[PDB]
Amino acid sequence: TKQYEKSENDLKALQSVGQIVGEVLKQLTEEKFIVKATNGPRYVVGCRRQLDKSKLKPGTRVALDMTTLTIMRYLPREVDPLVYNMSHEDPGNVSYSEIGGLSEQIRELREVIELPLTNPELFQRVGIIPPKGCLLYGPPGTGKTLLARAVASQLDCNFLKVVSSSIVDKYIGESARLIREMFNYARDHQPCIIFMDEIDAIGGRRFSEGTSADREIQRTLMELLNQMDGFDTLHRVKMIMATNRPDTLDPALLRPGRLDRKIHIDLPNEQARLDILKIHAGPITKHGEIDYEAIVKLSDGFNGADLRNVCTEAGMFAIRADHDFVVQEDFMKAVRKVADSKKLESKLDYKPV
Amino acid sequence: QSEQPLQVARCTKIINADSEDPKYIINVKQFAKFVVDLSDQVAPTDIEEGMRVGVDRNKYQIHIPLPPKIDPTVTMMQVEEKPDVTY
Amino acid sequence: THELQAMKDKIKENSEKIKVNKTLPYLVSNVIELLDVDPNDSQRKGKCAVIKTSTRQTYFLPVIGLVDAEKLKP
Amino acid sequence: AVQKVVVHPLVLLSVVDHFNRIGKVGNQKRVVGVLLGSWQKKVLDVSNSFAVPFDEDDKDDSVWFLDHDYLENMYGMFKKVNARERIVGWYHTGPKLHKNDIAINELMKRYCPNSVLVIIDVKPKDLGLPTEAYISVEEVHDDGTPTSKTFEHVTSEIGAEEAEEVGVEHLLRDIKDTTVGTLSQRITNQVHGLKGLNSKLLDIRSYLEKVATGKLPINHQIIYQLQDVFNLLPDVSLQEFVKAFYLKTNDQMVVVYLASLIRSVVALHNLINNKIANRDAEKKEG
Ligand SMILES: Nc1ncnc2c1ncn2[C@@H]1O[C@H](COP(=O)(O)OP(=O)(O)OP(=O)(O)O)[C@@H](O)[C@H]1O
Repeated sequence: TKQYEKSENDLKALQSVGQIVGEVLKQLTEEKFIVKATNGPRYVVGCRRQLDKSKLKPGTRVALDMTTLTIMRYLPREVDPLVYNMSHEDPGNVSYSEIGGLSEQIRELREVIELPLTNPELFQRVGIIPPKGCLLYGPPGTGKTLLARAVASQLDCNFLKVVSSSIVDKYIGESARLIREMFNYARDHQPCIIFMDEIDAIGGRRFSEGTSADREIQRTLMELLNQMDGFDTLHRVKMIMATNRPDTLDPALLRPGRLDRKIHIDLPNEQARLDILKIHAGPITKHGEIDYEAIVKLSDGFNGADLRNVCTEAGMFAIRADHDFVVQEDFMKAVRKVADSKKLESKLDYKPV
Repeated sequence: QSEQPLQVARCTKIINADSEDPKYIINVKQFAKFVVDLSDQVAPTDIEEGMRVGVDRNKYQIHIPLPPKIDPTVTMMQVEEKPDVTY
Repeated sequence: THELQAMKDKIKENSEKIKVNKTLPYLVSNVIELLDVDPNDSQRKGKCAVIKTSTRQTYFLPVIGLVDAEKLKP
Repeated sequence: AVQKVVVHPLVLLSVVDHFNRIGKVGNQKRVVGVLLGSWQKKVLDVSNSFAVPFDEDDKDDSVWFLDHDYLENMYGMFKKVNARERIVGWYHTGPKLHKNDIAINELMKRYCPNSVLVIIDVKPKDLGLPTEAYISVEEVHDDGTPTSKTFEHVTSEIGAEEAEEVGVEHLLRDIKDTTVGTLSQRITNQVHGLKGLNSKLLDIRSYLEKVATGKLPINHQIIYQLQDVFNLLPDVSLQEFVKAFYLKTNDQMVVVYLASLIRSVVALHNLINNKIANRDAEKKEG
């Protein structure tokens, strides 16, 4: 029962008041150390006898006391968006080769990513600069989020994710230090891979500057433009971006450097649609008599999200008939009808609104 | 003689959730959240979610709920003042 | 084996001091996961964490005490 | 284990003010209390403590009583005000310990793994830095005795702390501080020879005393082993400095040159600026 006495004595040590944290700036002398608290005041204070030479550091966060503001222990500094960035997930592996097309985009994205990791020798011996970035835009077909994130999730602890909602951040919020942090940790984990999706809102041009909120978009831009075209070495880390249209990217992003390789997604083709139907027919049960050319021919110019989810819509029409294994006749009904209904809903392609 | 009391009334704060019957939580202008009991002068049924109430900064228990607040600066003008244009 | 009750009284009085720690916070904090051990310079071992505030300040206090670091993600 | 300890003047007076307690009411023995230590590192530090009623019979020289009811509850009183503060051992004012102290330390080893007793001095006399520190270990012995518990001397040094120099350093007020650079180093030179050569003469007289009687101590061997470390140079007549002679004045080389060179410029600052400023005010006044 002495564990209670042990537990309460540990809570007696909890009577010790907590301290405050700050960032070291410089040092005037041994008895005065410039430290900037997270609030922004800067103090020059002494120190106690329990610390070492590793406490000083070149501008690293420290914990200031609440009385004399002296430093107790030092800890590594992070603003910690990254743990939130690593909270993503995705199956595959397999989903790499499941899309089926285009075969040239399947093989190339495997090279520019994996080859610099395993074989740097080809770059240094031939004397060529490997691509440090890439651009995958849409939606002329699917595979943007599927193929890129598959290698991401398979690369495990080495990856960086960016959602377009985190750039605006909060009122009078600072995303300029996020752009510098995103590329700072990109230079830590190697090779790092960064995904930026739906940049049309956060890629704001400075031609027409609305209200007070367009400039803070330009600030996040110029922070991206500086480090991607640096002057700061990104050669080992790979970057990826995504957008609906490259209208607002400006000559800065449309240029090479910051955006290196722009690979346009291609819609599924009758030859390639035969492969994507094989992977769709796996999870769904079918009748013993099935023809893959029937579904491929009846559905043309449809994205992979259209084909899959309508093939599940065919299963929802199949459960309307309660049959477990269903012939493709009931499928071709639900596949053609529901898909042709989707075509009269959204205008594009080809006509803009 | 009434100097000390009624001073503690600050500040105005909106409650959010209740962990138990005696204890609630209130968001206060200091930007934190106020986990509070209530004085014997006010029944627990008078404190409901999304209500502005008072406090006693000494004992920290709730003092009295204050419902009223009227408009921002923009809509207080939008309120009608006097009749005009009679038919 | 009768020392239990006298020892059980101090855990409630210390909890009574937690009951005055119950009433009442003016501060709400954000949590940051941290693991820190400093060799000196006989040995002091343990774990510490980083603590934010609603007033924009960021404080420094050892790992709580009460609820441990097993839960949860910050 | 425990290498060195740090004793503050605050806890020391806590032994001294209790000497005014048992001093006016009597009678025998001395001041004995339980020591509250603070361990932040291998070096030991002591801040506060509490004095406990204690008595030791003469006859009956081995009889001693600590009060554990005063030791238990008051610890919780101090544990509540100071969590890091805990009892590191006991203490007493000596001046000379008795063999019964083996029982006082072994009884309190249930509270702390190793109890360090501190012998203090209420009236400073001789020969030097006061009080004392002892640690309890077992060295057995070379002669074949049963396992022997003998307190080994621990180097003790006084130390200061913030906010505790308010009243302490104010009340004295009579000391001249420091003053480094003139009288500070030259006073110790008269002291380092005094205190250095008296313990010399005191120990060499005891070394001669070991021949007559008092053998053992044999010692062994620390007496002559550490003496021969002093014997790297004796130094004996005369100084054997034939190799260190031309080097001697060579150490006085820079010292005399910096003296004469700077003093000539200091004179140029003292003489010139004085005659200028003096001729200014003198002849222009009348
Ligand atoms: N060929 C496919 N096979 C399996 N699932 C797919 C396929 N295409 C799309 N999906 C599903 O659709 C979701 C979105 O994929 P992706 O980003 O590649 O297309 P998209 O950009 O959403 O297309 P659109 O913009 O036309 O909706 C994914 O979660 C995926 O599960």
